[PDB]
This record gives sequence, structure tokens and C-alpha cells, in this order.
Amino acid sequence: PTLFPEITNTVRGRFYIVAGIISVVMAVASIAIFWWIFYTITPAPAPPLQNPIYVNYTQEPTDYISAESLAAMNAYIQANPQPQAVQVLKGMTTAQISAYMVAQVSGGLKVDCSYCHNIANFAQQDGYPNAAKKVTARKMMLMSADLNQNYTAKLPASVGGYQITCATCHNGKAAGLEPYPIEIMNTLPNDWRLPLELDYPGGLVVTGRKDVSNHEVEQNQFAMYHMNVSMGQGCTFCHNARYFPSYEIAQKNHSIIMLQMTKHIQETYVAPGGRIADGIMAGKSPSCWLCHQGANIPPGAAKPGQVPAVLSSTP
Amino acid sequence: RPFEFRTSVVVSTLLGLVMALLIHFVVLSSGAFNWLRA
Amino acid sequence: RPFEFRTSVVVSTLLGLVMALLIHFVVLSSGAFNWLRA
Amino acid sequence: RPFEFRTSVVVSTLLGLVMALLIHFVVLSSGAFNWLRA
Amino acid sequence: RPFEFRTSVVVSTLLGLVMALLIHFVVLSSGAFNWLRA
Amino acid sequence: RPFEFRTSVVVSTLLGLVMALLIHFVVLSSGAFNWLRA
Amino acid sequence: NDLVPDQWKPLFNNAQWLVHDIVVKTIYGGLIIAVIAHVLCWAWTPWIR
Amino acid sequence: NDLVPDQWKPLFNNAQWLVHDIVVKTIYGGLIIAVIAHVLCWAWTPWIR
Amino acid sequence: NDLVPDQWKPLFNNAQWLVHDIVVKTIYGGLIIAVIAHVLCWAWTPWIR
Amino acid sequence: MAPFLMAFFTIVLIVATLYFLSMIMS
Ligand code: BCL
Ligand code: BCL
Ligand code: BCL
Ligand code: BCL
Ligand code: BCL
Ligand code: BCL
Ligand code: BCL
Ligand code: BCL
Ligand code: HEM
Ligand code: HEM
Repeated sequence: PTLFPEITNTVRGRFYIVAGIISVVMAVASIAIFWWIFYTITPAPAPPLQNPIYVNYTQEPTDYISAESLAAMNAYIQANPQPQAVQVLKGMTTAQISAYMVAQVSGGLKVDCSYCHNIANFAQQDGYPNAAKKVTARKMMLMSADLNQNYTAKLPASVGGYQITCATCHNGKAAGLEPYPIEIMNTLPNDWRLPLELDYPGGLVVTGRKDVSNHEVEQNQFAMYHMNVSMGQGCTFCHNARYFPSYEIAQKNHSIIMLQMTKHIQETYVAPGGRIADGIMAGKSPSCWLCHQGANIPPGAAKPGQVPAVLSSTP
Repeated sequence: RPFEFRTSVVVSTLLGLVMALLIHFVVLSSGAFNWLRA
Repeated sequence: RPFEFRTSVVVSTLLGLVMALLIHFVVLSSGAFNWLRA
Repeated sequence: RPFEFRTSVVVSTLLGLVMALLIHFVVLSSGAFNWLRA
Repeated sequence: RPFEFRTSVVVSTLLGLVMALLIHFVVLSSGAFNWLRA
Repeated sequence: RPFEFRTSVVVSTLLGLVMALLIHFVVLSSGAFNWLRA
Repeated sequence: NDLVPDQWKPLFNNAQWLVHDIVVKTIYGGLIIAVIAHVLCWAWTPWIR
Repeated sequence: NDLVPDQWKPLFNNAQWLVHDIVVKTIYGGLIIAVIAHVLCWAWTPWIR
Repeated sequence: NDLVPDQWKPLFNNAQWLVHDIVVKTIYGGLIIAVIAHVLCWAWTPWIR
Repeated sequence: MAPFLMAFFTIVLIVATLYFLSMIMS
């Protein structure tokens, strides 16, 4: 009793049905087994870090600090509540000051307290071979305070209350900090650097100028791609691609403040009247990748209200 | 000449090879077995 | 005959050479053996 | 006869030349032998 | 005859010229011989 | 005759001209002879 | 196609029967090796847990 | 095809049997060499651990 | 093809046997030179360590 | 009851396909 004698009675036609069934079953089984294996052997999500004082940076792993160096810390802290010699930290008790050097300044550099000043007497200045590093540390701290109080304050509160600190630039390395690594120089010439010689409210404008050509546009494109790599959000983060000179997206102004701050850093601290002398930072010019490192907010940036009041954006 | 035997050998062999390669790459990149330097 | 001998020889030799090159490159790039300056 | 003598000769010689050039370039770029200025 | 004489001579001459040129540029560019201003 | 005379003449002349031009450009660009403003 | 059995004569030629036999033997050997490898891998490091 | 055995006459010519023998011997030699190389490599540095 | 041995008559012509002999001799010489070069290179600087 | 319902449906599918295939190929 069939309406397909040519399909249900012939041996060849009778094998069509079984072949199709087996093919469908095997395809489904293959897909299911592969995806089950992938989802069963794949690792768990890479979680974030939740330090109360940092964004995406941790100082908690603590073995750079000597087990004996902590003892002289407590011995000095018990000895005197008030700081004997403070020039920048004029408004903190020795308890808070010690809790701040253990947490932030040494955590951002990942160095022992012997790296700066002498364990036998913390407040002595010029009685050991490592005093120049302490002077450089004070100058670095003053620079951080200046940067907080002049450029980060101008940014709106919607961005956040994040403030610059020691771990923002150094990122856990005392010395050997390198802006412009080989990783971020992918499609650019390896000698290229950010052009900190220009006036940034109108420095890189190229649209409809008639006095420039593809050379200037190439330089502008190099700078723009560096900005793209430093943030990791692509070219549409600060621009409306239908008209580049437009001011709509509201991160094109924050970028202006960043450009002015970077130019100020290069002109005041990196090479003030010559990098060879009268200059901290060892002549290493800054870049957007130095702090940001591929994220909108720098991983080492401190949450609002954590740095000392003298160094905060609002003192 | 009948196509059913031949079209089947080729498809089965190709599927097996591709799935084996893909599965070894997925297991290697997962980093959960300590194989080839952890 | 479903398959020529020549096709079998060509396919097998090509697959073998490709697999050998892939395995050598993957073992070299893993950095797990200390071969050719670690 | 499955394969011409000419075809086998051409394939084998081309493979040898390509492999020799590749192997010299890989050995030269590894910096493990101190040859041609270290 | 498996190969023409002209084909063999052309292939050999082209290979020799290419190899000689490549070897001279490689030796020149390494800067290990102090030739043509070091 | 394995090769025409005209083909040999053409190939040899072209090769000689190309080699001479390449050598002149390479020696000029090396900046080692103080020719044409150092 | 006289070597092919009575049941499978309408589907097989005489030359594809031997190739099919070879393929079947290879599949069985591969299955045995895969079972052994999976047992060894499980004994080394369980993946389900 | 009078050199091919009786079983494989429907599949093999007389000129392909010799090449098949050559290929089989080459594959067996390669297998032995690869086994030796893998044994030496494991004795040098185990990759499973 | 009266110079080809009896076993390899169905594969080789009479002009290709000489070229095959030349190729075999060249390959053997290259293998000898390669083994000598590898021994010298190992004596200079071992690449395994 | 996610596994139990899936098992019931799959068993029904297998038994039904067995029955219909036996009906067709006989
Ligand atoms: C390490 C533990 C991993 C894992 C890692 C792998 C890896 C890795 C592989 C598999 C593969 C498979 N896995 Mg497993 N697998 C896991 C857990 C599972 C679970 C489970 C529910 O837990 C299941 C059901 C399976 C099921 C399966 C099968 C689909 C398949 C093996 C059988 C097969 O088809 O053989 C049939 C296979 C054959 C018939 C092949 C025969 C090949 C012949 C022997 C030739 C081989 C090449 C030869 C040496 C080349 C040189 C010589 C020249 C040819 C001349 N896996 C966990 C998560 N699984 C294997 C597979 O076959 O993928 C395609 C595979 O590669
Ligand atoms: C690239 C591969 C090569 C090739 C490589 C080989 C090899 C190698 C062999 C053959 C052999 C055979 N081949 Mg052939 N062969 C090729 C092309 C062909 C073609 C064709 C194109 O028309 C044909 C018709 C054949 C036909 C045949 C038969 C004449 C012959 C015996 C088969 C048999 O009985 O298998 C039945 C048996 C099996 C199918 C065995 C299956 C084994 C499985 C895979 C398990 C293996 C276990 C493993 C080794 C254990 C590992 C231990 C480790 C320590 C873990 N081959 C291709 C081009 N062939 C065999 C032969 O002549 O032997 C004397 C042989 O050894
Ligand atoms: C060192 C230890 C490394 C590793 C490194 C390598 C490397 C490196 C290679 C392999 C290769 C293979 N590996 Mg291993 N391998 C490891 C662990 C494993 C494991 C495992 C589960 O742990 C497995 C299952 C395998 C399995 C395998 C096979 C797929 C294969 C060797 C057998 C084969 O097919 O030979 C069949 C091979 C042949 C028959 C080749 C015969 C070649 C003939 C002799 C000619 C060679 C060229 C000749 C000299 C050229 C010049 C002369 C002119 C021809 C005239 N490896 C670890 C991680 N493995 C080899 C391979 O073949 O990959 C495709 C290979 O190259
Ligand atoms: C120095 C140590 C280096 C290294 C450097 C090299 C270099 C360099 C080369 C090789 C090459 C090879 N290496 Mg080694 N090799 C190393 C370690 C290894 C190891 C190992 C597991 O440690 C292995 C297995 C091998 C294996 C091999 C072979 C694949 C091959 C040599 C054999 C061959 O096929 O000769 C067969 C070769 C021939 C038959 C060529 C014959 C050529 C004839 C003689 C003519 C030559 C041209 C002539 C001068 C031109 C002028 C005249 C005109 C023609 C008229 N190497 C380490 C890392 N090796 C060589 C090779 O041939 O790669 C393809 C090669 O170039
Ligand atoms: C300076 C030391 C350098 C170096 C520099 C060079 C340079 C430079 C060259 C070579 C070349 C070669 N080198 Mg060396 N070489 C070094 C180390 C080595 C080592 C080693 C392991 O240390 C090896 C194995 C070799 C091996 C080789 C050979 C492949 C080759 C020479 C033989 C040949 O084929 O002659 C066969 C060559 C011929 C038969 C040429 C015949 C030319 C005829 C006479 C016509 C010439 C043109 C003519 C003047 C044109 C004008 C007139 C018109 C025709 C009318 N070199 C070091 C690193 N070597 C040469 C070569 O030929 O590379 C392809 C080459 O050019
Ligand atoms: C200055 C020192 C430089 C240098 C600069 C150059 C330059 C530059 C050139 C050469 C060229 C050559 N160099 Mg030198 N050379 C140096 C060191 C070397 C060394 C060495 C190991 O130190 C070697 C081996 C050579 C070897 C060679 C030869 C390959 C060649 C010259 C001979 C030749 O082939 O003539 C064969 C040449 C001919 C037969 C040409 C005949 C042309 C006729 C006479 C017509 C000429 C044009 C005519 C005026 C046009 C107008 C009239 C119309 C035709 C009607 N040089 C150093 C580094 N050398 C020349 C060459 O020809 O390279 C291909 C060349 O151009
Ligand atoms: C590029 C490759 C060359 C070639 C290169 C060679 C070489 C080289 C040889 C032959 C030889 C043979 N070739 Mg030829 N040959 C080619 C093309 C052909 C063609 C064709 C295209 O039609 C044909 C029909 C043949 C046929 C043949 C036979 C006439 C002859 C014997 C084969 C045999 O018995 O193998 C059966 C034997 C085997 C398959 C051996 C397998 C060995 C395995 C691979 C293990 C090797 C281990 C190794 C040596 C040890 C390693 C030590 C290290 C230190 C670790 N060749 C091409 C053009 N031929 C051989 C000969 O004349 O001998 C007198 C020979 O030596
Ligand atoms: C890293 C440490 C060593 C080193 C380690 C080794 C080792 C180890 C080896 C070599 C080998 C060789 N090295 Mg090395 N090598 C070094 C540096 C060099 C330098 C240099 C400038 O310094 C040179 C020139 C060379 C050159 C060479 C070759 C002589 C040789 C590889 C030949 C080849 O390509 O075979 C592959 C080539 C082919 C397959 C093509 C052959 C072409 C034939 C000969 C011409 C035919 C023409 C005709 C028309 C063709 C007809 C058929 C056509 C299809 C139509 N080496 C350094 C100093 N070198 C190998 C060797 O000894 O080989 C014998 C080897 O094993
Ligand atoms: C936090 C206020 C802060 C401290 C503390 C600090 C210290 C410091 C030291 C001790 C060095 C010198 C160590 C060595 O000998 O080189 C040093 C050098 C650099 N610093 Fe710095 N620094 C602090 C803050 C900051 C901030 C916020 C930045 C980023 C703008 C910054 C940058 C640099 C750079 C660049 C150098 C050069 C070091 C190099 O290896 O080249 N520092 N800092
Ligand atoms: C993405 C790679 C990218 C492109 C392309 C791009 C273009 C662009 C142009 C053409 C200008 C000048 C146009 C004009 O006439 O003013 C310009 C200028 C600025 N951009 Fe840009 N820009 C790209 C990327 C980015 C990103 C990701 C940012 C935010 C970090 C950014 C910001 C700015 C700023 C600020 C300027 C002003 C330059 C100045 O006034 O001198 N750009 N960009």
C-alpha cells in the first residue's frame, strides 16, 4: 500500500531514506559533540580586579617588601605620631603617611622601602647613597600634584573622579619605563613620535585647508591611529565619520585637554631647556599609551577620594 | 558511474580531518592540560 | 574504480608535507624544548 | 604508468630548492650560530 | 627524451644568475666584511 | 640548433645593460666614492 | 560484480567491495585507538569533574 | 596485469603495483624513523608531564 | 628499452634510465656532503643543548 | 525536568522512526 512504488520498492530508492536519515543524524551529532567539548574544556571568564583604591591594578601581591622592613615601619610609627620632616605631605599623620607609602608609592613602583630612605632612621635625608632617588621621588610627587590640580579638574564629572597617582605611569616598574613599545608601532614607522612641538587647539587641523597636502594628512593619520590604539575604541570614539571637524561626541574635548596636558608635561618636566640636565623623567617623552594602555580610563588611575588631599584634584 | 560511494568517502574523510584539527587546536589553546609548556 | 591511484598519492603526499611543516612550526613557536636558542 | 618521470623530477627539485632556501633563512634569522656577524 | 636541452640550459642559467645576485646582496647588507664603506 | 643567434644576442645585451645600470645605481647610492657631491 | 554478496549486489560493483572492506577495517582500528587514548587522557586529568 | 595477485586484479594495473610496493616500503621506513625520533625526544624532555 | 632490466621495463624508457642513474648518483653525493656538513656544524656549535 | 522531558521526546522520536521505517522497508 504505497503511492511511491519507485521509491519504496526499488532497492536503490529504498536506500535513499536511510542514507538521508543517517546523514542528518551524523551532522547533528558532530555539531553537538564539538560544541559540548568546546564549552566543557574552555576556561572561565577572566574576572576584573576590585581594589578599593585602583581601577585595574593590584599591589596586593606583596613580597618585594622585606619581612624585616615592616618591623622597623611599626617601630618608627610607634615612636612618633607626627611627621618630623615633610615638605609635600604637610597635612598627614605618620600613621596615614606610612599606610600611604606602603599602599601606593611603593605599590606602584614595586620596590622595598630601602630603595628610597634608610630603615634605621626613616626621616634622615643625606646619610645614605640612595638620596638622589628620594629627591627625584619628591619631584615626581610634586609633578603628580600639579597634573591633578591643573588638567584633570577641568574634565566633567561624568568621566569620573579618577586621579593620577604613582601607579598611573610606572605601572609597577621603578625604572625602565618605555613609551612607544614595539607592540604599538604596528603600521607606523618605528621612528615616529607624537609631535609635541605644535599648538593643539588647532594643531592637527587638515580639512579643507588648501595650504597642505597628503604629507600633513599622513602625519595627522599617524597621530590619529596612535590615539585609536591607546584607547582601543576605534576611530568612532571621538569622531562622527560623516564630518571629522565636527564637535559632537564630547570626547573630542577631553582629548584636547589630554593633548594640552601632554604638551605641558613634555615642556615642563621631560626637557625644560634641555633634557641632558635640569630634567626629571630621563628625557623619555610621554605618549597616550603610557597611562592609558588600551583602555579609556587608565588601569592605574585611582578612584575618587583615595589619594592624599594635598595631591588630589581638589585640595 | 555511481556517485554514492565516492561522494561519501570524500565527505567523511574531509569532515574527520577538519574536526580533528579543530579539536586539537581548541584543546591546545584552552591551557587546561599542561601540554607543550603548560 | 572509485578513485585513481594518482589522486590518492597526490593527496596523501600534500597532506603529509603540510602536517609536517605545521607540526614543526607549532613546536618551534611554543618555546618548550630549548631548540635553536631556547 | 601513474606519473611521468618529468613531473616527479620537477616537483622533487623545486621542493628541494624551496626547502634549502627556507632552512638557511630560518637558521640565519635565529641568531644561534654566530655566522655573518653573530 | 625527458627534457629538452634548451629548457635545462635556460633553467640552470636563470637559477645561477638569481642565486649569485642574492648572495652578493646578502653579503653586502650584513656589514661583516668592510666592503663599499664598511 | 638548440638556440637561435638573435635570441642569444637579445638576452645577452639586455642582461648586460641591466647589470651595468644596477651596478651604477648601487655604487652611487653607497656614498663611498665621493662622486656627484660626495 | 560476482564477489559482492546477494543482498548488496544492486549497490556495489566488484571493485568497491574491497575498498569498502579496507575502509571498515581502518575505521575499527581508529575507534580502538581513540578509545585507548581517551581512557589514558581521563586517567591523567579528568575533564568533567 | 599478470603480476598483481588474484584478489587485487580489479583494482591494480601492472605498472602501479611496483609503485605501490615502493610507497609501502617508504612509509614503513618513515614510521620506524619517526618512532625512534619520538622516543629520543621523550627521553630528552617529556612534553606531557 | 633493451637496457632497462626486466623488472622495471613497464615503467622506464631507454633514455630515462640514464637520467635516473645520474639523478641517483647526484642525490647520493649530496647526502654524503650533507652528513659531513651536519657533523662539522654539530662539532662547532650544538643546536640541541 | 529538563533532562527527563528531553529523554521522553527523544525516546518517542526513536520509537516512531523505527516503527515507520519498518513499515516502509518491508
Ligand atoms: C583530551 C580529552 C578531551 C577530548 C579530546 C579529543 C581530541 C583531541 C580528539 C577527540 C576526538 C573524538 N572525540 Mg574526544 N575529547 C573529550 C571528550 C569526549 C567525549 C565526552 C562526552 O566526554 C566524547 C563523546 C568524545 C568523542 C569524540 C569522538 C567524536 C572522536 C573520537 C572517536 C572517533 O570518531 O574516532 C574515529 C576516528 C577515526 C576512525 C580516525 C582513524 C585515523 C587513522 C588511524 C589514521 C590516523 C592518522 C595517521 C596516523 C596519519 C599517518 C599515516 C598516513 C595516513 C599514511 N570526546 C575531552 C573533552 N577528542 C578525536 C577525533 O577523532 O576527532 C576527529 C580527536 O582528534
Ligand atoms: C597514502 C597511502 C597509500 C597506501 C598505503 C598502504 C599501506 C601503508 C599499506 C597498504 C596496503 C594495502 N593497500 Mg595501499 N595505499 C595507497 C593506495 C591504495 C589503492 C588505490 C589508490 O587504488 C588500493 C586499491 C590499495 C590497496 C591496498 C591493498 C592491496 C593492501 C592491503 C590492504 C588490507 O588488507 O588492509 C586490511 C588491513 C587494514 C585496513 C589495517 C588497518 C589498521 C588500523 C589503521 C589500525 C592500525 C594499528 C596501528 C598501526 C597500531 C599503532 C601502535 C602505536 C604504538 C600506538 N592501496 C595510498 C596511495 N597501502 C597494505 C599492504 O600492502 O600490506 C602488505 C599496507 O601495509
Ligand atoms: C618531539 C615530540 C613532539 C612532537 C613532534 C613531532 C614532529 C616534529 C613531527 C611529528 C610527527 C608526527 N607525530 Mg609527533 N610530537 C609529539 C607528540 C605526538 C603525539 C602525542 C599524543 O603525544 C602523537 C600521537 C604524535 C603523532 C605524530 C604523527 C602524526 C607523526 C609521526 C608518525 C607518522 O605519521 O609518520 C609518517 C611519516 C612519514 C612516513 C615520513 C617519511 C619521510 C621520508 C623518510 C622522507 C623524508 C624527507 C626526506 C629526508 C627528504 C630528502 C631526500 C629526498 C626525498 C630525495 N606526536 C610531541 C609534542 N611529531 C611527524 C610528521 O610526520 O608530521 C607530519 C613530524 O614531522
Ligand atoms: C647547521 C645545523 C642546522 C641545520 C642546517 C641545515 C641547512 C643549512 C640545510 C639543512 C638541510 C637538511 N637538513 Mg639540517 N640542520 C639542523 C638540524 C637537522 C636535523 C635535526 C633533527 O637536528 C635534521 C633531521 C635535519 C635534516 C636535514 C635534511 C632535510 C637536509 C639534509 C639532507 C638531505 O636531504 O640532503 C639532500 C640534499 C641534496 C641531495 C642536495 C644536493 C645538491 C647538489 C650537491 C648540488 C648543490 C648545488 C651546487 C653547489 C650548485 C653549483 C653547481 C651547478 C649545479 C652546476 N637537519 C640544524 C638546525 N640543514 C639541507 C637541505 O638540503 O635542505 C633542503 C640544508 O640546506
Ligand atoms: C665572501 C665569503 C662569503 C661568500 C660569498 C659568495 C659570493 C659573493 C658568491 C658565492 C658563491 C657560492 N658560494 Mg660562497 N660565500 C661564503 C661562504 C660559503 C659557504 C660556507 C658554508 O661557508 C659555502 C658552502 C658557499 C658556497 C657557494 C656556492 C653555492 C657558490 C660558488 C660555487 C659555484 O656554484 O660555482 C659555480 C659558479 C660558476 C660556474 C660561475 C661561472 C661564471 C662565468 C665564468 C661567467 C661569469 C660572468 C662574466 C664575468 C660576465 C661578463 C662577460 C660576458 C659573459 C661576455 N659559500 C661566505 C659567507 N659565495 C658564488 C656563486 O656562484 O653563487 C651562485 C657567488 O657569487
Ligand atoms: C669603481 C669600482 C667599483 C666597481 C664599479 C663598477 C661599475 C660602475 C661597473 C662595473 C662593471 C663590472 N665590474 Mg666592477 N666595481 C668594483 C669592483 C669589482 C670587482 C671586485 C671583486 O672588486 C669585480 C670582480 C668587478 C667586476 C666587474 C665586471 C662584472 C664588470 C666589468 C667587466 C665587464 O664585464 O666588462 C664587459 C662590459 C662590456 C663588454 C661593455 C662594452 C660596452 C661598449 C664598449 C659600448 C659602451 C657604451 C657606449 C659608450 C654607448 C655609446 C655609443 C653607441 C653604442 C653608438 N668589479 C668596485 C666596487 N664595476 C661594469 C659593467 O659592465 O657591469 C655590467 C660597470 O658598469
Ligand atoms: C626525487 C626522487 C627521484 C628518484 C630517486 C631515487 C633514489 C635516490 C633511488 C631510486 C631507486 C629506485 N627508483 Mg627512482 N627516483 C625518482 C623516480 C622514479 C620513478 C618514476 C618517476 O617513474 C620510478 C619508477 C622509480 C623507480 C625506482 C627503482 C628503479 C629503484 C629501486 C626502488 C626500490 O626498490 O625501492 C624499494 C626500497 C625502498 C622504498 C627503501 C625505503 C627506505 C626507507 C625510506 C628508510 C630509509 C632509511 C635511511 C636510509 C636511514 C636513515 C639514517 C639516518 C642517519 C638517521 N624512481 C625520482 C625522480 N630512485 C633506488 C635505486 O636505484 O636503488 C639501487 C635509489 O637508491
Ligand atoms: C648554518 C651553518 C652553515 C650552513 C649549513 C649547511 C648545511 C648543514 C648544509 C648546507 C648545504 C648547502 N649550503 Mg649552507 N650553510 C651556511 C652558509 C651557506 C652559504 C653562504 C653564502 O654562507 C652558501 C652559499 C651555502 C650554500 C649551500 C649549498 C652548497 C648547499 C645546499 C644546496 C641546495 O640548495 O640544495 C637543494 C637544491 C636543489 C634541490 C636544486 C639542485 C639543482 C641542480 C643541482 C641543478 C639542475 C639544473 C638542471 C637544468 C635541472 C633539470 C631538471 C629541471 C626540473 C628542468 N650555505 C652556513 C655557513 N649548508 C647542504 C648541503 O651540503 O647540500 C649538499 C647542507 O646539508
Ligand atoms: C609618584 C608620585 C611617583 C613616584 C614616587 C615616582 C618615582 C620615580 C622615580 C623614583 C623615578 C626614578 C627611578 C630611577 O632611577 O629611574 C622615576 C622616573 C620616572 N617617572 Fe616617575 N614617580 C611618580 C610619578 C610619575 C608619574 C605620574 C609619571 C607619569 C607621568 C612618571 C613618569 C616617570 C618616568 C617617565 C620616569 C623615567 C624613568 C625611566 O626608566 O626612564 N612618574 N619616577
Ligand atoms: C581614526 C583613526 C581617526 C581619524 C581618521 C581621525 C580624523 C581626524 C581629522 C581629519 C582631524 C582634523 C579635522 C579638522 O579639520 O579638524 C582630527 C582631529 C582631532 N581628532 Fe581625530 N581622528 C581619528 C581618531 C581620533 C580619536 C580616537 C580621538 C579621541 C581620542 C580623536 C581626537 C581628535 C582631536 C582632539 C582632534 C583635534 C586636533 C586639533 O585640533 O589639532 N581622533 N581627527
